[PDB]
Amino acid sequence: ATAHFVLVHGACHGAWIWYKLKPLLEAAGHKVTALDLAASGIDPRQIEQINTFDEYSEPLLTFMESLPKVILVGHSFGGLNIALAADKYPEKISAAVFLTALMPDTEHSPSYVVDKFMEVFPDWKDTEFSTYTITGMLLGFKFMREKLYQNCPIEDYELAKMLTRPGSFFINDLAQRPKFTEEGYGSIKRVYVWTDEDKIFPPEFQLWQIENYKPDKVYRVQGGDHMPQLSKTNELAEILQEVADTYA
Ligand code: NA
Repeated sequence: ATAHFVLVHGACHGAWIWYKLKPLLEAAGHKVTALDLAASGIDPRQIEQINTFDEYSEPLLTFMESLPKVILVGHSFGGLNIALAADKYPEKISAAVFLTALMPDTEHSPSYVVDKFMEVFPDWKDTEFSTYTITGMLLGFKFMREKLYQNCPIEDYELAKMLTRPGSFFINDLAQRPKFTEEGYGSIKRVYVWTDEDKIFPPEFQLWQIENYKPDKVYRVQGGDHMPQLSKTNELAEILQEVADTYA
């Protein structure tokens, strides 16, 4: 069965992270949309211009409204963006796939799993942080090479160095905004795809998020780093096909 997948990147990244997965899924007859969020990819805005998590999410929210059902795939921090889109348009979503992602729940503030990630005490190495009138971050080259892309082909790490941009977790926004609702986000089917060699979201942290808000299905990507759409593209495509077969 074929589906329309909507691929959503995390902080500091863009649509380009899907450059190998997208044509592979299209070769199986799926429709694929790979978005740049605000101030991401080649979007013209700068991160200092994005004042709220809603503004950051705008390209996904606009796309969801303009839909003529889709399977959302949120990577890393993109899990928060697809949770927000699901809270708004649950009827348009066949399933939400959380790919080594921050999966929020409905019982706690949206900031909950980001705070729990901070509790992991991640080693940011050469990442640079700053503030604007929100904390922003520019991921370090060594940080990305060792903590995110270490099982990726060298050329994918080269794309990351040429294309990653300043980003933000909008932690204060997430902490003060309303909890995601049981009627919206809480109503949709969820899939978590975890990687067992992830060096920034430890597998134990991915498993904690799974236990904290049990999804309908769970897949392990053996040998995946944090970037399985780059390091494990074929394996990921097979998992997404099964997800389309299950929920379409
Ligand atoms: Na783009």
